[PDB]
Amino acid sequence: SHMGVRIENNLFYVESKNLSLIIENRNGYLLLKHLGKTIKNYKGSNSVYERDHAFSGNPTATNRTFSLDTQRQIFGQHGLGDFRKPTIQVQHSVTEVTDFRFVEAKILKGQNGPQGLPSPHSMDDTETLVLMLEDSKAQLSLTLYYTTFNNDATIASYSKLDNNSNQEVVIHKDFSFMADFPAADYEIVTLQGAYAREKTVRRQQVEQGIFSISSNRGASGHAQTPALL
Amino acid sequence: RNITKLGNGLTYLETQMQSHQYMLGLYELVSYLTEKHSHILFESCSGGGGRNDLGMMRYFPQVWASDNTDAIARLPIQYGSSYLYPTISMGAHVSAVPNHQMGRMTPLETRGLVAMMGNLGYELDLTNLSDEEKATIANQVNLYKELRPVVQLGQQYRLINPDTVSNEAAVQFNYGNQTIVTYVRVLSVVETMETTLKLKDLDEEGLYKLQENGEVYSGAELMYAGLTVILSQGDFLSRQYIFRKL
Amino acid sequence: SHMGVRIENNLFYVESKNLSLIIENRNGYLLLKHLGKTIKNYKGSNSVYERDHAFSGNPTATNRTFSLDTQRQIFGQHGLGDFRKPTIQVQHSVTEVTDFRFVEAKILKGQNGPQGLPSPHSMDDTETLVLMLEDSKAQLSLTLYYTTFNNDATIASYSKLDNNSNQEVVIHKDFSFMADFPAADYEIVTLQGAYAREKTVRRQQVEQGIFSISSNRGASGHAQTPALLLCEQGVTEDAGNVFAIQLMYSGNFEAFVQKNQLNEVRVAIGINPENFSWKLAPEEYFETPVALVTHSDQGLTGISHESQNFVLKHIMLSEFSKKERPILINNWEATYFDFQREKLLELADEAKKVGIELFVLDDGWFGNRFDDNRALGDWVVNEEKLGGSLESLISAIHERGLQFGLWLEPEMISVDSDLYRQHPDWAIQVPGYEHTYSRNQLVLNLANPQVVEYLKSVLDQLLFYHDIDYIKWDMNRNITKLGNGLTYLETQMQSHQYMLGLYELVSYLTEKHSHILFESCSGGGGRNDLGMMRYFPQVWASDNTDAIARLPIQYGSSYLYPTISMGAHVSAVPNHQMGRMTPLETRGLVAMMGNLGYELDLTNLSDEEKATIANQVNLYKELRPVVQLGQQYRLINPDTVSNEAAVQFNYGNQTIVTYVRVLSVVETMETTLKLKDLDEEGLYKLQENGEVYSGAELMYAGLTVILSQGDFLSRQYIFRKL
Amino acid sequence: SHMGVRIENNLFYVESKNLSLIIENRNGYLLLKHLGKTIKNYKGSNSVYERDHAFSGNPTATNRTFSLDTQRQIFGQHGLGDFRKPTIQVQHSVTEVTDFRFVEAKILKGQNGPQGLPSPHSMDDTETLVLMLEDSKAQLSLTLYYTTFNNDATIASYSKLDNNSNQEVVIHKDFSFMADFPAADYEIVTLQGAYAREKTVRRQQVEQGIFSISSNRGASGHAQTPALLLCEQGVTEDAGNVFAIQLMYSGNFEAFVQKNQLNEVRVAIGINPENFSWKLAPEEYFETPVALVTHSDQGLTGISHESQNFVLKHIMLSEFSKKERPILINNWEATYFDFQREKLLELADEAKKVGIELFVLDDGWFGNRFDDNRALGDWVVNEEKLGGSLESLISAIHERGLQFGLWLEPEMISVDSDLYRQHPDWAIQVPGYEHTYSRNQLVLNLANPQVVEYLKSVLDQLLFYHDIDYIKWDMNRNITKLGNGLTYLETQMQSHQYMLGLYELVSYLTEKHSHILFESCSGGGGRNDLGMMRYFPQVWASDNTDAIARLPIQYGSSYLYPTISMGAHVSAVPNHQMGRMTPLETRGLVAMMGNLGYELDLTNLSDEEKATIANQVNLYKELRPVVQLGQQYRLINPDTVSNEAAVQFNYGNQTIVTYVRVLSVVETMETTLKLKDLDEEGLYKLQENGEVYSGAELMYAGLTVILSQGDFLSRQYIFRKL
Repeated sequence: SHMGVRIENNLFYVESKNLSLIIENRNGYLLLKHLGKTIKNYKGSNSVYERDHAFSGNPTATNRTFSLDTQRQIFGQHGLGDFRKPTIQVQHSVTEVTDFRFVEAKILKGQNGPQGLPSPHSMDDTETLVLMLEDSKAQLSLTLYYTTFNNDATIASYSKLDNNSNQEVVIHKDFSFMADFPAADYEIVTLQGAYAREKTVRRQQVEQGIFSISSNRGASGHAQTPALL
Repeated sequence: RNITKLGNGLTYLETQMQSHQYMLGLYELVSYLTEKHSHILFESCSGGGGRNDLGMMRYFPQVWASDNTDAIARLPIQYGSSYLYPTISMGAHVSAVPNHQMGRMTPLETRGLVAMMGNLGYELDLTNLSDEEKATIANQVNLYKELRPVVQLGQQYRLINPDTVSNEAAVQFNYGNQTIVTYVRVLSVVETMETTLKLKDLDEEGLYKLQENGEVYSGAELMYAGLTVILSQGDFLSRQYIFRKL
Repeated sequence: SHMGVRIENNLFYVESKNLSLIIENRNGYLLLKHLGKTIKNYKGSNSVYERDHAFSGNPTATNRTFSLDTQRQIFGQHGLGDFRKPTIQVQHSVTEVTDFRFVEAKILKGQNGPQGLPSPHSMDDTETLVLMLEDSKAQLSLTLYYTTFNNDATIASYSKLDNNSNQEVVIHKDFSFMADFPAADYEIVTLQGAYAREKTVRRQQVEQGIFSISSNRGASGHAQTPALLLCEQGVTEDAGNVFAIQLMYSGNFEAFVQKNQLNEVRVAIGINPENFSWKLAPEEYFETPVALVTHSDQGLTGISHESQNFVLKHIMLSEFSKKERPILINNWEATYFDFQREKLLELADEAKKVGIELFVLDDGWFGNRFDDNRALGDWVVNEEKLGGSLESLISAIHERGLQFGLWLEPEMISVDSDLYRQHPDWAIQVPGYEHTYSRNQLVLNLANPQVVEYLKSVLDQLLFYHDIDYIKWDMNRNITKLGNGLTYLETQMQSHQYMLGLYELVSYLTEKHSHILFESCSGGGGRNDLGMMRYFPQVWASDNTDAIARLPIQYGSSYLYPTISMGAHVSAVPNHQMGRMTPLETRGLVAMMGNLGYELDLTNLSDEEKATIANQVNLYKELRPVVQLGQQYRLINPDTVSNEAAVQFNYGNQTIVTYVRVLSVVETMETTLKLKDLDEEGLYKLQENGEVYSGAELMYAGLTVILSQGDFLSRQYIFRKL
Repeated sequence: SHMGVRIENNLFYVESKNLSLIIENRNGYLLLKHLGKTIKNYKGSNSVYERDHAFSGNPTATNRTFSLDTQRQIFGQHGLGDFRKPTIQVQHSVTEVTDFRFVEAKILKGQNGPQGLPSPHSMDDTETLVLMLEDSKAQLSLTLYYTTFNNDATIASYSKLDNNSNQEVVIHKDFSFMADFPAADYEIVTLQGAYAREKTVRRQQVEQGIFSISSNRGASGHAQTPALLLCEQGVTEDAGNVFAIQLMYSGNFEAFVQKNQLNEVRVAIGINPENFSWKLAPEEYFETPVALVTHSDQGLTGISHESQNFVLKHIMLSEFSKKERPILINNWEATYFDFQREKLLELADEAKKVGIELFVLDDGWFGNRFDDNRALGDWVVNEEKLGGSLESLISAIHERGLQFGLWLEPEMISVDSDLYRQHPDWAIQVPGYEHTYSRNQLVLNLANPQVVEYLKSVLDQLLFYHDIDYIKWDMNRNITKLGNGLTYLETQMQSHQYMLGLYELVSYLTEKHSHILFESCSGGGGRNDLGMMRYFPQVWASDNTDAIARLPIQYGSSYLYPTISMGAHVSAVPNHQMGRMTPLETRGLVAMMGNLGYELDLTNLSDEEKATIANQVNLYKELRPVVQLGQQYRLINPDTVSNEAAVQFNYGNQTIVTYVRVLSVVETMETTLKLKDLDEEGLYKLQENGEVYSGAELMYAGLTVILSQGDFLSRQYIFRKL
């Protein structure tokens, strides 16, 4: 099977036509190893080199070289030492610290998507990687889905958050996709503009700090398109 | 319009959910209706392109790309509107002059050619047109009936981008044995050598017959040497090259 | 009154030296009419033209041309039709829609600021515009303050939010300053970087969308400074308009620039929304940190001067802002944790021989601190290690002619400490989660009033019972695992309450001991902001003490802050961070562009190197007034691409210029280096060659800069005006 | 004496207002020590450091550190070790190696310049440095002249080469000015473009290698102007150092910038080496055209002002340089060749009704000139076509209240002409080659003294026998087929001798008839240079009379030259060059940023359009002093990318601003347009709304610029200072 989903030891391969996402399970932490052109029998030539980075904190007292501040990931939390913008953030009890750990992976075939939201069709020749994460103390489940397409260089993603606790919890952030890319020179292309000037193509250099486009208008809007290249 | 004054929840938390719940409500409504009436073509709109995204395009196979129907103002808009989305989605209409948004006169030929890089319609009072202009519209409609498969079903190649600084736009479509190229120039120029416009993704050995002059060019010539693009003096002029692969 | 506050019909004029903010009251809505150079009898040549803009909504049904989406404002709300990023957002009842309307203005004279947060001093010649806004339905008051300065092109701002309702309300966003600027081409300059690369100067074009810098680390951080300069296109060192917005705050901040659908530009700075919510019970209020807006039309040098001057006169403590700082030795890189009494006194001996003035005892003197894995929180003198009482060590040092200095890290607690053993709940933590460690230590919850009380007591004891002349106040990790509140809301307040606790602690201690020089630190420049510089007249600018790596760091570290603040130390080679050999001459000259100290084992130096150090110390004693008290002019900037750095200082009859070249070059014509801000007719005598040059020659022709072959060479030109 | 020439030991000081050239004599070699702002008691802070540079050779065997490859100079030779482009090169005997050594300096006061070439006037308060150089072996003298101006930051230069030997020698290169500038980052600005696109402003980085602009067309040309601005990196309209080098010459020129192996930069301007050689028999001499070096430290506006001022005071004829120019009508675009007496007088009638002051009869009145295929050379009045004598037409026009103007093209000859029939050898041609035609006409050989004598005679006759108030002097092709010499060398001299012939002719005629306004022309701006502007106080800036196409053209055409020079005419729509409709308002406002005339058939206008023209003429009569006599400030530049143009003029109590927008925009915030160089405290009353704005408001806040929907809209703001 040139395309679909594969689980090989601690590596998950999500393989669309000419596009792979390779994820490593590292003791419950999910690392983005590669996103790009197809690689089989991936060894880790481009692994993050684990160094002590100043002010990049650690899950254990005695290992200073492992930090979620410096590992490349597929979802982002706040309060565990990673200080990059988070993509999942849930209030429960007196905190909005979660610590979702990978517990189990499954593979689906065919039609799959969130209920009540628009999602891909013609999914007969797709497979979906199901990555099941839990925060045992908060009694929450986060499930990540990645879907291959056999006829396009696209992968689709979404998540499900389950409350398995005895109390109300509140989601504050829940993005649909995140990727950490290696330090290199990049440009971004977006479609912005205005009423009577829609989808103006903008290109710029990536700079230190944060660039964003967003809508708070309750529709995507004339001035920004949900896209980033 | 956009959403203001969020406060319909029984609690603050319910208000904070209101905006996403609005969306779920829309999607329930439109998935229900497009499903129960799948034979109807639904075109999405929001003061033109106010909500032109892949959420809506799951249900609405076409969108009104912009209320700006100016042939020239449309160039950067169509550039963007088809950047990630297929041309078939991209509503584009020939409208009256002076244009209502821009205050500008444009050749009916150019309004025609620009709208035909999209999903063609008309938005003007046909009853107030001269006999000539009516005849022009009928010819445009005859042309597009021919061009429609190439434009709506074919592969789009941007050749010159109408960006902030460019004085030009050119887009090519390939579809089996058919290749079309539209060229628009915004401002008139003088003592400036003609543009050379090279086509993309042809067979080098292919023989391409240009309709206007009957000449047969190999794909290699069209791709590697290109077309000397010729125009009279004037603003907002356009032309189209149509090729049949023999 | 050329300067101060004026209220003329529906216009408010906030008038500092060469900088005005002109606000119009429009039926309860406040419009930003002008921010920039002084205008009297303002008419409105630059008013927003009121048009119907598609999808820009309206307060009334029948007027489509008035929209808070299109008006330029001084504060931003969401839900009233303005869709630009908001700067005030308050949850009350079932909504976080407010609608604050102007009701009344007042003018204050003199001293004024938020309680419990750092704010300007020397305010006798200031006035403050008080703009009182109310949301009558929510029963909330928002009061905006703008303060003039008669001697600087700066305006200061902050706000107070009062809850006058019968229910709890929650603040979600409350920035300290916002301005809507007209559509034009702009660039922004910020100071970013990293640990061992602090305050890297970044310049970029303003683009449609939103750009921001922010900290969510519970300190301002190494990687971003609370500053944002909105510049006219093509600004240079010498020319162009610059507006610097800055925040006197050391916690989580955000600065942003938004270019909206119409090409308009919003800038704001304040407490980061991330990690922040603020509960107000009835009658309670909230005041934001002070923001500053500073203006120059003399380019990037002009904004440097404006910002430095303001800091020197109105932020940095009066007791130190014009006081020459002692040349110190610090044992840290010199011995790490491995020292005892004999070694210290031996170092002190050598320090005295070379004319060093102050001796700083760094990490490792307290509790069980033999490494960096324990003992934080136990501020109990290790008499075994110091070979007796700290009292007797200090006297030993005083007697050898040196002032005495000491390193602390009050905000931190090791798991392996008596403190953590007595009070594990004092650490910032979440119930039922393991700690996140950083340098194998935890952060004390300074939101806990018992933690603040304990630190006051322990440190007051330390400072009262010992003849300490100098404190280095360090802080070596960022805040993780927020969950010490009794409710979620209390946790969300924890980060700002931590800051209030710090400020209460350090304002108390610096006040009760004003004779001691306090130097701030956070793994070097991890918290180098105007919050800290209200209390600590000096900062350890970077742990990177490489002479070459220092160039871009000092460029940034003195960009908006005075040179006097900027700790810089000659260290050993090969350099411990960079792995590099540099000339002792260059380490000398680079550190002397800052506040000079030494951080190397003087006892292990050759007789030559000792002699070199003594000469360097003799040179700096001469240079100190010019460098620390004089005017700084950047001549060549050590940026990403440059192979060079040059900085000039003028001070009365004295002019100095330091030149550094990073990589050796060959078959390359010598640089020509022109000086700035001299008298054309002035006669300047160059020390090295005795030659006398007019200022015009030095400014308009410049110096052919000559160097041998080699990396990292430097030279200094010293001039006396005759 | 703050200004003039000084000789102090081995230093020569050439001191204009705010601009000095300091030259050192070093054992016969002349070194450029400084060019820039005034320095007295120069010591040499910026001297070249003398090093052994590989492959940089030496005049003596034993000193490797002195090389003319590495010294900064004011003239350049080849073969002595300097490998940068040379500016003097003379063949004598078997070599073109010279070695000119300084022997002696003199100082002149007052009037001074090359014979038979255009040069500065009003020279009472000038001094000239005379640097006498000799090559003793070749028996040649080279004399360099540098002239100060007491009222402008400009220096003028030229040279004289004397042959003192017993043999013929040949000049191959002889530029008018050269300067070696120190290695630094530079940009250059030039005026290039094309026919119907004249003087396009180009800016680029200086790069290693050689950049040049040049003409080999026998006129300066549409596509390049004899100008080159060497600018400091990042120069703006308002700030930065600029050096403009310019040439008072209308023939073949070259300007170059060379960045050599060491990063050094040479600039030069002069007669193009291409199409040039100059034979000197014993005792004969050659003098080069005048070059100008002009300096500002106030950016691109500052260099504009410096250049315009100098042109107005020292180049443009005194009789006209401050004289308001008549508003004219020209029949060219209006009727082409197809006119007769009735039509002319009818046009004249209409021109008078709308208040036009001067009537210009264009091409087609002479010999057999019914089209552009014949008759050039036959300057004989076609009385049939003019319905009688030219005398009677002129009186007809004088009587209707209008001045009278006439088009000529003296330098040209048609194959089909009585002239070509009597004298085919007077055309520039090569024996045994067919003509190269251009607009089906040939160029008269003005190197032939019989051609010059004939043109003097024919034109003196024309001007003495007719009451002509204005001449348009056209020139509609470039020079091809050089071969009229009796030897190759005489052919190589033909192009410069043509120019000397032109200058003899036009200086003679403008002098013998100084009351007539002469406007120069060459298919519009084909020869718009400072050579021509010595004799012709006005020029037809471009045949492109499109209001929008004109914007970049007027930007360029007034960049270094005063607005008063810049002919601009309201023409018909659709425009004949561009094929475009433009508002008559915009054609009006654009032409009024220049020297206003009309070029359309007034008899075919509606009553409305006639009324509009009369209002425009009334407006300009008011605006004329401000535009023609006042100070110009560019506010928004019509460059390649801009959608806008704005220019301001100040003149005593009057300030005007014109704004044009090219393409209509939507959902775009209005431009904010700030004025320059007002009194902050000044009160400025805007005519349209009656409102009074302080200068500070207009400069620091600016105008919200409002427009309807549509292309090519314009507006004007008029202010009176109270």
